[PDB]
Parts: sequence; structure tokens; C-alpha cells
Amino acid sequence: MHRVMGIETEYGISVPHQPNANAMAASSQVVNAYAPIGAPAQRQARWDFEEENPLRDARGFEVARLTDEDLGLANVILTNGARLYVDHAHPEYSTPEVTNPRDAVLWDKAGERIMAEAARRAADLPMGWTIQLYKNNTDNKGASYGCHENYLMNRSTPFADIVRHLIPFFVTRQVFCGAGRVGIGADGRGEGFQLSQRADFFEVEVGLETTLKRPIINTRDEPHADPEKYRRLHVIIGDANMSEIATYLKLGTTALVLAMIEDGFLSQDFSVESPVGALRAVSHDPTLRYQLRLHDGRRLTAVQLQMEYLEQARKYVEDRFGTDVDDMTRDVLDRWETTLVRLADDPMQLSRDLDWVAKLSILEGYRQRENLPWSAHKLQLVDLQYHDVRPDRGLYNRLVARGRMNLLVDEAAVRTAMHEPPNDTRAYFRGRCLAKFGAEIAAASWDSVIFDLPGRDSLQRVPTLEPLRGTRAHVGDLLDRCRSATELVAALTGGENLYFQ
Repeated sequence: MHRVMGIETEYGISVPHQPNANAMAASSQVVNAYAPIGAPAQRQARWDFEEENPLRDARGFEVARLTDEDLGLANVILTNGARLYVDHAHPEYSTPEVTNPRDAVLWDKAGERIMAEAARRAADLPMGWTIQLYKNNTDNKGASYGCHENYLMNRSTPFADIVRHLIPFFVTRQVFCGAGRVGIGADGRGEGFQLSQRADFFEVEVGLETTLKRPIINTRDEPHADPEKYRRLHVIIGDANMSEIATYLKLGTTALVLAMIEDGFLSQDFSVESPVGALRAVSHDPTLRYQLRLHDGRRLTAVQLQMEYLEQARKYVEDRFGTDVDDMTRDVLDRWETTLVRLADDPMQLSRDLDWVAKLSILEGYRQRENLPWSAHKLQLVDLQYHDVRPDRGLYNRLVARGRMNLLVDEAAVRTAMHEPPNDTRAYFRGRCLAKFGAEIAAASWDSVIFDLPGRDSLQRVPTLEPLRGTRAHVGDLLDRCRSATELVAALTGGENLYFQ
């Protein structure tokens, strides 16, 4: 599997003992508490959806003309290639560019560790606050926050085909991607458990908005790459996942569907009547019996429709690659199929793999011990605890501490990924430059690193416009042998020994 992708996760935030506490200021404290470990972001170090914050232009870039803390402007580039910032009045982590779902899992998991460490550091600074962070999507006050996925696609792929084949897939993906939620409806006052945190907050099929009138297919399309060649697919429908298996399947199955769409492989029409209604109805039935209504009149459970996408993906891979299928593609297909088979038989068999199942198992334990109905406030507390970033307080983290969840990566790899970038994207160059040459870097962003060389009047901008250049294979040996940023820049700007970047 090889496709540029990423995850941007907005974290829930709470400052105990401070009623109505300024979430913007708390979020700035979290980000600023980790700033010593990275470098300032340039003005353009922004995703398009950051337009929905104070004091920005149409691109999310800060404009001129209240303190910057109360405005949530803090924006830091990390040595692992990630970015840490404030969005929608919450701390947000954007992974480095990665090329496959296992690396997405790894650097996204490092983000949870970075958030936990940032909150710990914020408390230690003088006048600093004690701050709790949650990797979930709702605050139980009718508010929702986003876990965004980005996938780099060919600009020539017809958008109408992207929409028509992705909607039924996104309506049903929650059977394995959902994180679970206690309470039904946006206000959470309806009684019961549902598969997804986000489903109740969606209103339309296709649209540009992200923080209101939310669409199943968001149309923001601006890539961190040449827009003539590439489209960014920006997905906002998914819950933040704790389980590594859930995040892996979320990104990996979506990437396989995108490959089928780009190659024109799908001839079926999986269109669903009233997809927003179906999104909610699937979420609200954790017994997995609800049968969607397809436009052609077929009736299929969400699991059954996912199985139709799986069957197409297997045929696509067999026809395109034959017996030269790469290990990760084979693994995603096998885990997708096994998960769907087990979901149809007994979802509770998946408690080591899926967030909503692991969470439901904990909640049912409380219901059995204490004779609690679904409306009991304690169950909403337990729902939230599942997502706490602290290693001893988050319930997912306590399951992992006991070896009770399946993992794709080990903790030593997660710790390394807090500070070292992926090797196969431009995040390598960016992260390694910040680590080795940080003394001579003024700022960085997805598109360039800005060097300040002693004895040179002007700052030196090194562009990094292509996400698949500047990898370890391209520049690792050069970075190893250079002793200063002056030597590095002289090599990169030389016309005889060319570095294509």
C-alpha cells in the first residue's frame, strides 16, 4: 500500500476546578508547553479548514490586528514531522505525511503521547494549569469535534465518482471504525448506546463546511502538493480511535476503496436512500441488524454492504497485482474480512480489536454490577474515561497496560515516533533538519524549511513541494555527512549533483 495520507485529531480538553474555563487559553497552554521540543510554523503552515478560527483569512492563515493565547494562534512543527496547534478551540495534532495505514497508526499514536506530555509540562510551568485531554469527539453538551483524515488523490479522478462510491462506504464503515457513544441525539439525552460519536452531528451529503451543517463528503480539496496534479480528499465523518486495529482498518480500507475509484474499477451502484438518515440509523443499532435501503431496492445490513466493498477490493487487487500483492494490502484485506465475519456472528468477540466493542464491554460490566440503565450519568463518565490520554486514567490505556488489546506497533516504536519522522516522505527531511540543524532553522511548514545561515544576509528557503521527495533514500546520507546547515544548503542548491526535492 502506498498513498500519501494523514490524520488531524482535535482533542477534547477540560480544566478541572475552573467552571466555563477558557478552552482557547487552555489549548494554547498545551501547545506552548511543548514548543521547546520543536520550531515555529510559518504563516502558511495550515490546513484549509483552519479558516474556521479567529483572526484568519480564507485559507486559515493568521492576519494582522486580545492576546495570542486567547486567539489560539500557537502553531509548532515537531521533529517527527508533525504539527501541533489550536483548532476549534481545542489542541490539534496533525501527523507527518505517511504512505500507509500502519505508519498512520504509529505517528498518530505518538500524537497521543505528545498530547499527554504537553499537558504534564503545562502544569509544571509557573502559573500553569492542570489540564485533562481526551481523544474523543464529543463534550456531552451538544458539541462535536473532528478527527480528520486526508488522502492524496489524482486531480483527474471525477469527483462525482468519488462521491457516489464513497457515501455508502462512509455510512457503513462505523461498524468497525466507531468508537461508541452513550446517549442518542446530538444532545445525548436519548437513552441508549450507539456505534459512533460523530453520526448525530451530520446534516447533509456533500458540502464545504466542517464545524456546522456537516457533510458526509466534505468538499475541501486543497492539497499540500501541486493542485494541478493532485486532489486532497478531506474526510471528517470518522471518530477518533484509540484501538490501533480500528485506526488501521479505517485508513487502510478507505485507501483500497480510493484505489478502486481512481482506476474506474467499480461498476456497481451502492447508492443508499437518505444517506444521512442511514448514517444515524446504523449508528443507533449496535446489534448490527438494521438493514439499509439501497436506491435499487436491495436491503443490506451495514456489515453486508461492507462485505460487498471487501469483495470488490479483493477482485481489484487480484486483477491489478495478481500474486505480487504487497504484505500490507494483503493484511488489510484479511483483517477487514475477518472483522466483518466476526461482526455478523457475535461482535463481542472483537473486544480486543474495536473501540465500540471494548467500550461496550466495560459499560455492560457497570450495568450488570450496579443495575444502571443507559440514562445513568456514571455511564457517560465511563464513556469519556475510555479516551483519557493519561496512561493510568484512560480505560483504553489501562486495557493496553494489561495486554488486553491487539496492537500493530510496540510502545518502543511509539516513543521513537514522538521524535523521529517517517522515512518515506518529505517529513523525513523536515524532521531530521529540525533535530540536527535546529539551531539554524527560523521556521518550517509543509512546503519549506527556512534556514538562517551565519554570514548570509537573507534567510534561505528550501522548498519541499512534493510529499514523496526528501525521503531517507533521497537525503539521509546527505544529512548524515553535513556538519552545518550551510553545508546542507550548498549541497541542495548545487547544480551538478542534483537533489530533486
